[PDB]
Amino acid sequence: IFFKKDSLWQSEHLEAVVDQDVQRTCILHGPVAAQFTKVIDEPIKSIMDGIHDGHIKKLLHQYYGDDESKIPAVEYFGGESPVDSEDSAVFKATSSTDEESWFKALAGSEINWRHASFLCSFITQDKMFVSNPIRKVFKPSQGMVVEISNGNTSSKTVVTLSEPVQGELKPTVILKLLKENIIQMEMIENRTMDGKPVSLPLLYNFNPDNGFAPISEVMEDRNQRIKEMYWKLWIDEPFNLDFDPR
Amino acid sequence: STRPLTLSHGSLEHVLLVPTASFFIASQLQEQFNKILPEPTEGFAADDEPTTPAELVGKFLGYVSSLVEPSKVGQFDQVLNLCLTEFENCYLEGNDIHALAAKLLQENDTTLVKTKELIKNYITARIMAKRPFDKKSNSALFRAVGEGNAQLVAIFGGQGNTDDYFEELRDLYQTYHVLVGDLIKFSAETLSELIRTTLDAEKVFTQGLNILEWLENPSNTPDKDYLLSIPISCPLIGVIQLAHYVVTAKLLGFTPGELRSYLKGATGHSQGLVTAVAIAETDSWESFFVSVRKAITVLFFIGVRCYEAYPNTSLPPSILEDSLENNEGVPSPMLSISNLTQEQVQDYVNKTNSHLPAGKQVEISLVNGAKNLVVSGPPQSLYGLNLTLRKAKAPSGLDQSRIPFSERKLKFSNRFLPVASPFHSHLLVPASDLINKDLVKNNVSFNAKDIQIPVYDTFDGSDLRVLSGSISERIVDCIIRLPVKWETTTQFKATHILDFGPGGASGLGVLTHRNKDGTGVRVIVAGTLDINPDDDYGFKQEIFDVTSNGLKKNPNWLEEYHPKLIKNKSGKIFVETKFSKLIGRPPLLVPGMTPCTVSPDFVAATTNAGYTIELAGGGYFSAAGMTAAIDSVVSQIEKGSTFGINLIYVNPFMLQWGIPLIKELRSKGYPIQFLTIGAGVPSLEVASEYIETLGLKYLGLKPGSIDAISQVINIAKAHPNFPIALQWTGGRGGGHHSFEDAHTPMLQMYSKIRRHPNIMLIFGSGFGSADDTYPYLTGEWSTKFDYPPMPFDGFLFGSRVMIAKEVKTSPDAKKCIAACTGVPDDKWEQ
Ligand SMILES: Cc1cc2nc3c(=O)[nH]c(=O)nc-3n(C[C@H](O)[C@H](O)[C@H](O)COP(=O)(O)O)c2cc1C
Repeated sequence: IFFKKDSLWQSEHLEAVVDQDVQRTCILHGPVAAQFTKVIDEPIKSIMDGIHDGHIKKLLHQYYGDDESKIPAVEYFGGESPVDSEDSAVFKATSSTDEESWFKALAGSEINWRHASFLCSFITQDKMFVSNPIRKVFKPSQGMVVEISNGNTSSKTVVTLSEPVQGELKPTVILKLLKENIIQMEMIENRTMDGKPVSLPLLYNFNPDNGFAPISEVMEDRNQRIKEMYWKLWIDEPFNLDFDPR
Repeated sequence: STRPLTLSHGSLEHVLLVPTASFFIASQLQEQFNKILPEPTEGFAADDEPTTPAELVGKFLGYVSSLVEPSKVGQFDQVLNLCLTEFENCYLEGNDIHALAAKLLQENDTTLVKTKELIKNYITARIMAKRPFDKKSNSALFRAVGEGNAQLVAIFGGQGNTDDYFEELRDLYQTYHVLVGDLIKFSAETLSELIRTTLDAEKVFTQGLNILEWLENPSNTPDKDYLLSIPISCPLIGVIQLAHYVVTAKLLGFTPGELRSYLKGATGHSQGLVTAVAIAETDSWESFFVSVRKAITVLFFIGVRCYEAYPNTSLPPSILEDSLENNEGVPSPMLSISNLTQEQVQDYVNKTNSHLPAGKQVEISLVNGAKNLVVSGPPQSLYGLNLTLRKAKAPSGLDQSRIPFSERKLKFSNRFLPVASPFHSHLLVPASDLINKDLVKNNVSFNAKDIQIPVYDTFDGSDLRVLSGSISERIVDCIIRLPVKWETTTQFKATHILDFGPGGASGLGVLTHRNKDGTGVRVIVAGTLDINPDDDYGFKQEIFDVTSNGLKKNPNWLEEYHPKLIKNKSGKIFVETKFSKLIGRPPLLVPGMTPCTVSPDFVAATTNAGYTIELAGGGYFSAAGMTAAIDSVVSQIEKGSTFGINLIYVNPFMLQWGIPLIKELRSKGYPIQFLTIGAGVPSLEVASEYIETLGLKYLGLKPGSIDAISQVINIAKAHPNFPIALQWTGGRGGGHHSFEDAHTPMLQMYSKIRRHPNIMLIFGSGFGSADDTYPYLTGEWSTKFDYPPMPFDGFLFGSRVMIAKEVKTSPDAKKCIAACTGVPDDKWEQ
């Protein structure tokens, strides 16, 4: 036990070995994989990119006649489980409508901000991975109608959900696009003192370079934007947060 | 104007709206069938009683059809036509009876005997009703063939598939009497004619060859030792195959020429090859029996002449005792060696032939697969070989898992075939010339122009038609003495195969399926109606199925797992595999390594290098010390990056805080994408807990040997929609390594893994470049082993990465790792 216990950490910290002599230490290493460990301090990204490209270059030569153009493009490459087109669409949610089928119908076939925003099971709050609110909101139930405008042109596409507000049926959610990589889930409140509804912008960044979770929630002045909304509902002053609590 | 008429078997009933015109005779046959039908029992377990309303109606149809005479137009006929059409449009939803029968077996608590009793009833009822299958069936399979989306080849099984083979002929007679009972009696009288025709046939047929007598009355049926005797068995298997062909042609509603035209080629195993060429030449229903008489004749002669040259002899009762008392077969003139290569067996038979004289030397008869040979000779000499083979084999209940792969004792099986003649051995050579004098006697010769579809020779694999010499001479030469090179002859490109021969699911169909698993080609056993639980080969129903369940294609690995490329909006090129699709990063990962991937700075760097790495838990002791590590990763990485955690299974103390910690971080939502379990595979309950509680994306497992891989497969099956990275590594891996070879366990499991779409099969161990990994992405790495290509979804690098910039290994260690020369994959086990 004395001889053998704790026998690995020594190689990483040759300063805490008798002579700073590596020949004392135990280094785990694969006999076969020892044929390719020859260049020291080669950067991690240099090796990995160097293997991947070594792959891409071969596949391209063997299966695309060395023509890069032939490669199929996508919005973003990720978040596709290994289990397995009309513009002005409408969808009527019942109590019995399937969850998956409903979300596949919302997303559409083409890989675009919609596809991510309705199928990404997660989103990124800072570094944290919080469950997707857009899959929570468009969980199907009685009343809600989902209209899609410019549905075959992503950039212009705007999904509107509408629900029964006091017997009559009004729009609740307007998920649309701001500037290229900004998704505004404009959540509307109609039941107000003056009848003039209050629009909450739940902004989200859309990064296609993160194939896994391309949807991140905007948190800078996100409190301020919920404050501005609750300053319209509750307060009847002009909005100002620069007042001392004391 | 139709009055209701109800018929019941206890709780279950059916109703037919009988026209008030034909109500009296219907209501008369109603009480008649109700007094024939026995009392309802609990569970309906007993025989001769329906379990379902389809089976009840079927029995009614059968009972009615029995009272119907097809010559005389009776008052039973109009009600028969009314109740038959009622069954059809109530139960046969366009689909064939065989598909319905298959759904009854799959869904209901109906036995297979009940199903065969339903189907014979329906067919009987269909024939007496004066309603043949003149209409060309809408069977999905043949529809796809006609449209050119498929290609068929018909194979024909030979001797030694099964011992109890006569019970197939019985089953065909009993079930499809009304379809094949004309062929059976025609064959019967043809054999009877050939007995007293031939000078010395009556000698060998001691207990006669009145096949119709034994079929009609099972009591009269001789012992199986007489039935396996080749002069009887040969032509009778011939008749079994032809009867399976006719059944096929009739149910489809084609002529024997029309079905032959649908096929792109046909071949047989040994004496099935003769049926193939007889089926190759058939054209109409009328000129069918000219081809049959040819097939019967040739099969009768080869069976008589072979038996006369070398008959089975008295065997010493000591040898029979010794083979029985070691869980080995009764000696016979063929022995099947499974899980040994052709070269090994050739060496051992060369050793045997050394001592033995020329007259008793044994030679390899069939090469069924790469690792499945059959040696033929004298059963005493084949015992003398079986003794040599029993030395080398280790006990089946021996654990060699802890022994290095190449120092293990090679384990195989060796069982005697159920056959009564040394086919494809020098012992049957004298018969050759005698058969040709008998073949020319009956003028039973095949012309090249008469054959329309190609038939493949069993020895060289070439087409029969192209032979400039006598086709009858060559096909005799093939069956009696020339060895079968089965994988030479079966190298045709075809989308489907039809097994007609004997054996059902033990015969030739399943052997070909195993011998070209994963090349896409589907095998359908056309012999018997049954349910395959894995659905890795079809039964009769899939021929006659009219829904999309007919044209089921077997996965082709090369094309289904073809590594692709894709580009992002930014225009970065990813390798597109199963793995990469999920993670949305290149399909490489650096696996959890203690102490190299314990450093938060390394994990962070590699994550920020656009690759997937696992935080090694092995360097961490407390929930706190790990939590502080992770929060040092999270600080460094980019927003919406992720990294995995590599917990060892064998360290219980590590798991008891490690698992709950991850559960807390994931319930709070830290960027922990996945968990790897290194050194061990968890139990089904513990693995289920990790999946359904820790709320990961996927779960990595590192199986050490075959038993582990199996256990992984079980866990994936238990959670079909949850993705499961299988991180396979050999014994050649760095760190804690098993004794397993890198390659062989994947040859032996690639099939069984890929049948579960949620397993993301990652090859690892001995990788540091693209050149050495390319053939395992392409799949070609399996071609060296004589398999179809087997592409892998991803790759892990363990050793290669340890001389990186960001790994905290001390510079003089890095120098020492570099200075290691290393050895190729063949040497490492030193
Ligand atoms: C220093 C070192 C530490 C390792 N530590 C672990 C570990 O903690 N858990 C584990 O499952 N595998 C460990 N491995 C095995 C790797 O995860 C991987 O299976 C193996 O390195 C791949 O083989 P290769 O090293 O020949 O590439 C380690 C390997 C090395 C070289």
